[PDB]
Amino acid sequence: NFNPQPVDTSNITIPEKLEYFINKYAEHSHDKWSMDKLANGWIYGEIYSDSSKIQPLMKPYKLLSEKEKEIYRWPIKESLKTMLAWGWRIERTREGDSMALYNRTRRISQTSQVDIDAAHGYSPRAIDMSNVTLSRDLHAMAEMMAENYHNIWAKKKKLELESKGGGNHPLLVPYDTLTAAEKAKDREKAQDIFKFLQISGYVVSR
Amino acid sequence: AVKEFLAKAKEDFLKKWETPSQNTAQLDQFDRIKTLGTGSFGRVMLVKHKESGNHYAMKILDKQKVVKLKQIEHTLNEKRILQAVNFPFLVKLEFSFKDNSNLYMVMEYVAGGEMFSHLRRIGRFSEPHARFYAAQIVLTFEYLHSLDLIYRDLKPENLLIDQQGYIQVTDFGFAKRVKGRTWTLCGTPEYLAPEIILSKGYNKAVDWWALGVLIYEMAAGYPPFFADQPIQIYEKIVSGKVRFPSHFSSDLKDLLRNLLQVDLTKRFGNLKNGVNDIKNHKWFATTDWIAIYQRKVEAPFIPKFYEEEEIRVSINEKCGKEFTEF
Ligand SMILES: Nc1ncnc2c1ncn2[C@@H]1O[C@H](COP(=O)(O)OP(=O)(O)NP(=O)(O)O)[C@@H](O)[C@H]1O
Ligand SMILES: [Cl-]
Repeated sequence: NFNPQPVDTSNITIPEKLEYFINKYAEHSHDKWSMDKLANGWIYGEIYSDSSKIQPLMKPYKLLSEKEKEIYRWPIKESLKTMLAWGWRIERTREGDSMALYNRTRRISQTSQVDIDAAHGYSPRAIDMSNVTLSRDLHAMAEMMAENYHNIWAKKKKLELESKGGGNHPLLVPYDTLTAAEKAKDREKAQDIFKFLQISGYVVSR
Repeated sequence: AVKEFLAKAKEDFLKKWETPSQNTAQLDQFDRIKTLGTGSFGRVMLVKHKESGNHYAMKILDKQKVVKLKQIEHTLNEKRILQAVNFPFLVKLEFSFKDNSNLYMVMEYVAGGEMFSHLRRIGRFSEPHARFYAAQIVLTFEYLHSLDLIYRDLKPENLLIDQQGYIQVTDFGFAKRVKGRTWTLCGTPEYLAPEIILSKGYNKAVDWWALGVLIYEMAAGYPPFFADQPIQIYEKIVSGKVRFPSHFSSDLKDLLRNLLQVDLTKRFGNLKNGVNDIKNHKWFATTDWIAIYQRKVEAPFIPKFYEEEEIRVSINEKCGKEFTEF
């Protein structure tokens, strides 16, 4: 009976004003990717080789091609299209939370050439949104997005198996029957975009 | 007329700069009233000059502490600058001397406030209030630059608000006399001009950049480039990206686009018309430059007007070598 039907976004147009957010979140996501590659012992390298862990995409976002940017941009746009297809409103309320996060402590005239030199290279440090809290309503909305990511995966998987006449996946079940550990990936993706919208000055409402 | 003073201001500065005054008073010429504050290097005492009856703030710097904190060159440079300059928005050194243990900087007594604590308490200044303080920095940098001094440490922390609510620059550790280019990395991360970070040399235009940062911080309540760590601040500065609060006026945004200009060759204050590109900007239209200089404008904020330990001066000269020029 399990019949996942994620909302059709095929005819949604993202307003041009959200381009600012899509670019900012895509760059954050790329920097987070690079940090994780540095932490697993990968390093930049002009020419790609899986041997010795060299990754030529471990460079600033602005240098990436359209194609390489799309790895981040495509899912972000898909996420926004779902919200818009549900009739949710996405409004930029303020700027990127400048004051609240600014350290207002008295500043000493201390500088290091070591930091200065490091700033010439690619030195990714994506914001840690671990401190960032969602309202009760925004948590429920994030859970609905998480569920919809599962349903997108599930419908695609089901059509694949139906097309072949074979295959079986144990996670082809209703989202809520999943364990926390099984939900965690869709939960973290949903929560990530809601948290990044928030720190970027956006309010999602329904 | 105008040519007369700019030449004479410079001749008086150069004479004092090239031959600094030393030991222009001594400790026994002051009555010690009380300690006003404790600094990095010692205490600031309220003193009465015995002959004039004037009160002064005597900064006492323990030479050994200045050496230990590696502030030798900064302390010498600040005193050399302060005994040579004369401008309404620069703190007044009235006397300096040294003895076996201490350096003494006898400063004009100012029962004022600090720009840093006032701005942080108020949160942010209105554009008219920010403009009043900014005009004083513009005139102060016009003066310093006319002497070939690069200030290169502007920030709220270095500005006091005096008894009449005007600002005075209080710190000259980094200021340098230079014609053309210099390279030393100094300042505070949030106020560094991009050409400092690019580490290929810079000139007095870094001061006009810093003016942009201060005006932004005064009007917004936070500076234009910030981050949990310096590397990310340096990246944002050279990145050439800034975002203005939606409450900034169009005139303020235009001025700051031209002061926070990453290309020092297009930066206001650094073009053919020099300081006049700033003084004649629409954001300063209401500014009476001469009346600010003459301190005739009513300031928006007037600050509100057994602890003793004795000064022991050693029998033996401490750090004679390091402070020979003081
Ligand atoms: N001219 C002055 N008139 C009156 N009080 C003064 C004067 N200068 C300093 N004080 C007092 O002395 C205190 C400490 O001295 P100050 O010169 O500010 O220290 P500092 O060593 O420069 N510290 P910092 O600026 O953080 O690097 C101040 O907070 C004032 O209360
Ligand atoms: Cl809903």
